[PDB]
Amino acid sequence: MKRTFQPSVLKRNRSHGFRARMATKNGRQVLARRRAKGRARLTVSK
Amino acid sequence: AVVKCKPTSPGRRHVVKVVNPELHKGKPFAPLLEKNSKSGGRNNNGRITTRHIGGGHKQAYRIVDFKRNKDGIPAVVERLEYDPNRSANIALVLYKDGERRYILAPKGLKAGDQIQSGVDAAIKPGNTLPMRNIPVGSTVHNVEMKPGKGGQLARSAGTYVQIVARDGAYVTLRLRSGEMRKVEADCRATLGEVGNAEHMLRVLGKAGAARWRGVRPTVRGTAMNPVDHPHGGGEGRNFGKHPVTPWGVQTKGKKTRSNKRTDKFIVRRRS
RNA sequence: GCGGGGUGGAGCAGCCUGGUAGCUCGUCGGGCUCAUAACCCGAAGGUCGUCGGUUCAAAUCCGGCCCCCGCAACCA
RNA sequence: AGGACCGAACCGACUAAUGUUGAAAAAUUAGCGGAUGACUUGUGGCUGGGGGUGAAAGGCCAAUCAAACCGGGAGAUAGCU
RNA sequence: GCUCGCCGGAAGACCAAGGGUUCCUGUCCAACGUUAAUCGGGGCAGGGUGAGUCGACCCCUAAGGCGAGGCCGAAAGGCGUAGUCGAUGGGAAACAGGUUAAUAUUCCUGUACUUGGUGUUACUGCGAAGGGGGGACGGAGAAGGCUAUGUUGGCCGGGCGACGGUUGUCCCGGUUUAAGCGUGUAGGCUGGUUUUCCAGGCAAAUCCGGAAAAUCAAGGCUGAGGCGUGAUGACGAGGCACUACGGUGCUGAAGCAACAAAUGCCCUGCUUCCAGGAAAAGCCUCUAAGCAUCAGGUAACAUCAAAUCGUACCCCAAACCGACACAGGUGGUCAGGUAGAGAAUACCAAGGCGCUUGAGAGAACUCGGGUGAAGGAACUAGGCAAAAUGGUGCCGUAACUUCGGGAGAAGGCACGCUGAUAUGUAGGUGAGGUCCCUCGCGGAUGGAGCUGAAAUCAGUCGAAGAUACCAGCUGGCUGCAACUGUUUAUUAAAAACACAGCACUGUGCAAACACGAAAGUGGACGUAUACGGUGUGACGCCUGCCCGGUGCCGGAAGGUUAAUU
RNA sequence: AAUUCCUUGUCGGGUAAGUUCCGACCUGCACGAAUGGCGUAAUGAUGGCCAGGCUGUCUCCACCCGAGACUCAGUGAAAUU
RNA sequence: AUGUUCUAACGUUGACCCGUAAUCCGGGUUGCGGACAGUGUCUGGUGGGUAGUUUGACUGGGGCGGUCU
Ligand SMILES: [Mg+2]
Ligand SMILES: [Mg+2]
Ligand SMILES: [Mg+2]
Ligand SMILES: [Mg+2]
Ligand SMILES: [Mg+2]
Ligand SMILES: [Mg+2]
Ligand SMILES: [Mg+2]
Ligand SMILES: [Mg+2]
Ligand SMILES: [Mg+2]
Ligand SMILES: [Mg+2]
Ligand SMILES: [Mg+2]
Ligand SMILES: [Mg+2]
Ligand SMILES: [Mg+2]
Ligand SMILES: [Mg+2]
Ligand SMILES: [Mg+2]
Ligand SMILES: [Mg+2]
Ligand SMILES: [Mg+2]
Ligand SMILES: [Mg+2]
Ligand SMILES: [Mg+2]
Ligand SMILES: [Mg+2]
Ligand SMILES: [Mg+2]
Ligand SMILES: [Mg+2]
Ligand SMILES: [Mg+2]
Ligand SMILES: [Mg+2]
Ligand SMILES: [Mg+2]
Ligand SMILES: [Mg+2]
Ligand SMILES: [Mg+2]
Ligand SMILES: [Mg+2]
Ligand SMILES: [Mg+2]
Ligand SMILES: [Mg+2]
Ligand SMILES: [Mg+2]
Ligand SMILES: [Mg+2]
Ligand SMILES: [Mg+2]
Ligand SMILES: [Mg+2]
Ligand SMILES: [Mg+2]
Ligand SMILES: [Mg+2]
Ligand SMILES: [Mg+2]
Ligand SMILES: [Mg+2]
Ligand SMILES: [Mg+2]
Ligand SMILES: [Mg+2]
Ligand SMILES: [Mg+2]
Ligand SMILES: [Mg+2]
Ligand SMILES: [Mg+2]
Ligand SMILES: [Mg+2]
Ligand SMILES: [Mg+2]
Ligand SMILES: [Mg+2]
Ligand SMILES: [Mg+2]
Ligand SMILES: [Mg+2]
Ligand SMILES: [Mg+2]
Ligand SMILES: [Mg+2]
Ligand SMILES: [Mg+2]
Ligand SMILES: [Mg+2]
Ligand SMILES: [Mg+2]
Ligand SMILES: [Mg+2]
Ligand SMILES: [Mg+2]
Ligand SMILES: [Mg+2]
Ligand SMILES: [Mg+2]
Ligand SMILES: [Mg+2]
Ligand SMILES: [Mg+2]
Repeated sequence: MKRTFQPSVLKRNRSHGFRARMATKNGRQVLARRRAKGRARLTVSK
Repeated sequence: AVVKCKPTSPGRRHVVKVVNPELHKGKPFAPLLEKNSKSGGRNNNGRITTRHIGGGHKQAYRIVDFKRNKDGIPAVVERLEYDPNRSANIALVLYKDGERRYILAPKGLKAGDQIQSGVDAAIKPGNTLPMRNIPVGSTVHNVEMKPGKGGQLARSAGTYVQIVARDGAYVTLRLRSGEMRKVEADCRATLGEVGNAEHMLRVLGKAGAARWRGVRPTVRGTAMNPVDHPHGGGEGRNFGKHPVTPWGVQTKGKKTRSNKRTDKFIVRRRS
């Protein structure tokens, strides 16, 4: 059966990538939180 | 002409077609075309604002001349064309200077007929004049509401206005709705009725024919649950409330006009 | 289980708010008509479901009984 | 010609049996319906939570829906076990 | 290695998306692998991806995103103009053969092509942020013409058979060749050409549009295939020599014709329909400011350049999405034989596999099948399940009907093979010859060969000829919904929802209405034959009484009544 | 009657026998005219009922072919307590 | 307090010019409306459109009936 995760690198990057995060105040707050937590990988960008 | 289809299938049994042999079979005049992509009834917030709009055939927009302000230069009708964007047919006209334009096709207009606009035009179907220059009692269409703005009234298939009176700066019009309205005498109008009066005799015949026209299904409020619509609910077919819109306003008689700015122009409401 | 009703021959008031029975039709007697119906004039006819209670006094107020209407009679 | 007919691909899901610590958190086998259309499908896009979207079943909105998920108010409150 | 079985519109091949070294070699077998493992998509080490032409990037835009200023909003922010991004779409150019363990349109061999720079020559009106053309567009249908492809003959090379027969009307194999460049064909479309004018194309224009005149009739455009060349080559059975016996080396015949034939191509065609079918650039042309012996344009030669990034491998799957080496899911392309209407089905080809526990036995019982005496729904909530029906041609066919239907109604009959008609017919295809021409890829004639139904008559075998696979059960009365469709992903597919039709009612355009503290946006580039709401639900015959209640609509004297004062 | 309690109403049909079905009747507990009335050809994986064929559905099971179960070697669970 | 008339506030989702290569916006000219419309504060009405909540106990189970000083 067709499951929920149907990968597309273009949609991944546009939805959740670094530039998408940077484009809004709330996205920049995500990055700030993740830096503060000390995450190795800030975003899905690869 | 109105033709009833033979019942060779249940979707055809009730179809009634309006077939006009005068209409151009070829492609439209390309310099007067532009794209018009569809909305689904969604505004710039992305939300549905008008329900029941979606799909149907792709359509090019034909630039129609509703202003008719190329005065003093005769034009000849080249051909009548189907316009997907409206009920009336349109006519491609060629002005003597070599310009082509589309106009709404009046009743009786055919290829080779000559038309003209301006103050000194003849009182003949398809000619456009200021209503100051048009006799009282005349039937007109494509009527301007403000001078120079372009025709806004009586543009649907088979429609027309009657000039009932002239009083100084204003003329009184009887509109198709039955309303009596004042309009400035400087406003232009085109003599005659809009053509294609058999438009209203068509019978679509089947559900899919409405889908082709981009109309999506209406679900009755009483078929819903209470959370969805005021009529929703009930064990079985129940109602027991005053009919309302989906947003709760009474929908059988309650008046909704509220425009004190334009009230002065309305001599008598449609009734 | 809970409301309601039993009043001249018929249908219906009067009950609450104790003392007092009305209305329309029917009945009977006289008229009018050749007669009948119509119509006119004059009358008679319910102690009020039954049984008790209460009261100076009960259609009336209270209770039983009988009869006739409703409604209710459910969830596993 | 046709929301025509019969029938593969394709889309679907009417019946039975199996399975039910499954081969599978919805399938398989045998039959079954549509199959030029209100059809089907790829790629991108848009609509956001009392909000969307709904040929309307309270359906669906990431195996979650009579109000998603995540984090916070937060050690809510619990005459109850 | 030999045999056997399985797939073959896939269980073969090639991709994209996704993944990321799983690719190839050596080595190891602890763990991983539902068993063992010397094996591996496992561990370790080394190797492997080569481009002017393929793809990205790049140029151009769609939906949409962002958005200078702007408009709006307590703030955060929202919306949007000029712009700028954004493919799933438009835009230059390469093919055949050979090669690695592992890449190849990338390497090599042969033969091509495209766009730009720069220079010498010869001419010469060039010039855009503007005008115009073009790009550039639907569904269905019907053919003709072709080709891929196959079949058979001929030709060439081999054979003459483990058991009766087999030098033939016999058996096996091969019979292949590109882009490009020349030709301009079947066919499609279109009158040319020259002058004069001119309220148009934001200004001009010689361009486009329009108008009036000559002149003449073939001008042009587009186009599959074929043919020629490319190619005296490449490839080629098979033989021969080595061998590291895995493979390398060497050589090399024939290389044709007829017929059949796509769902491909001509064809973005043509015919027809109504629901009326992207954009922008490249491209072609016109001029404005400007520039003018300068640039610039065009031609011909000559050179130079064409960067960067991807390129292994899987890819209907053990490599992706499903926690698994999971009976699930996953877009595009290729499309051999016989039988067949067929991409169904059966058996096969090329190609690929036997599904990573086996060995015995032959209990009950469970699962999936086969057959069944006599009966024949007696079973059961219910013919649930199974059984049965099934093809093609012909004959034949009821009520009722909206005249289409019902209808494949029902029911029936024929059917293999062999001969004859006719050593292969009707048909299709058509060589040579014979002629004709505005001599071509031309016409007419002509019929050689090739292919080939269908029927009748006569025989003949079997229990049975639609022999398998495949492939409707049928009729009668009745409720409900007109119909096709939609629905509770995962216990409900329905009588529910929708629907064409009907009606009521709002709405005069800055429409009502909806989303939005707003600006705006949808409605709609629509205008009352239009839009929105609500009920009803094809069609036929119809849809009676009640305005007291409760809503709504209208009125507006009187009473009552807010802030205010 | 997708509506009817009483109710398996009553009468007729069909069956040897019919609480279902079909046709009537009218006594409508509690039908009824766009929350439409009554018809209706065609349509339906729609509900009821009847027949022909056909049968392991059944009287009433029998036998066979395979995959398990059973024994052997290897690997090696689970709920529960 | 009505009625008219006016223009000069204010409106314009008329036309035309300009910024400007621009259907935004703004400025200009004009036309048409015009002290109306519309907005702010105050105020009456309406308001399941939406929100927060309430809807007793006893009871030979609960409901229903009855009760409660
Ligand atoms: Mg339209
Ligand atoms: Mg409708
Ligand atoms: Mg519902
Ligand atoms: Mg509500
Ligand atoms: Mg009901
Ligand atoms: Mg069909
Ligand atoms: Mg579905
Ligand atoms: Mg189901
Ligand atoms: Mg199946
Ligand atoms: Mg069908
Ligand atoms: Mg079918
Ligand atoms: Mg879910
Ligand atoms: Mg909530
Ligand atoms: Mg707190
Ligand atoms: Mg707690
Ligand atoms: Mg097959
Ligand atoms: Mg590895
Ligand atoms: Mg390997
Ligand atoms: Mg070992
Ligand atoms: Mg092991
Ligand atoms: Mg390995
Ligand atoms: Mg844009
Ligand atoms: Mg924006
Ligand atoms: Mg800004
Ligand atoms: Mg761009
Ligand atoms: Mg692309
Ligand atoms: Mg390889
Ligand atoms: Mg060929
Ligand atoms: Mg096809
Ligand atoms: Mg490769
Ligand atoms: Mg798998
Ligand atoms: Mg396996
Ligand atoms: Mg699929
Ligand atoms: Mg056995
Ligand atoms: Mg069995
Ligand atoms: Mg059998
Ligand atoms: Mg038997
Ligand atoms: Mg027998
Ligand atoms: Mg029985
Ligand atoms: Mg029995
Ligand atoms: Mg069955
Ligand atoms: Mg069967
Ligand atoms: Mg019935
Ligand atoms: Mg239906
Ligand atoms: Mg259906
Ligand atoms: Mg379900
Ligand atoms: Mg608007
Ligand atoms: Mg309905
Ligand atoms: Mg109905
Ligand atoms: Mg009953
Ligand atoms: Mg009987
Ligand atoms: Mg009956
Ligand atoms: Mg009813
Ligand atoms: Mg009525
Ligand atoms: Mg063991
Ligand atoms: Mg509430
Ligand atoms: Mg609270
Ligand atoms: Mg509560
Ligand atoms: Mg209690």
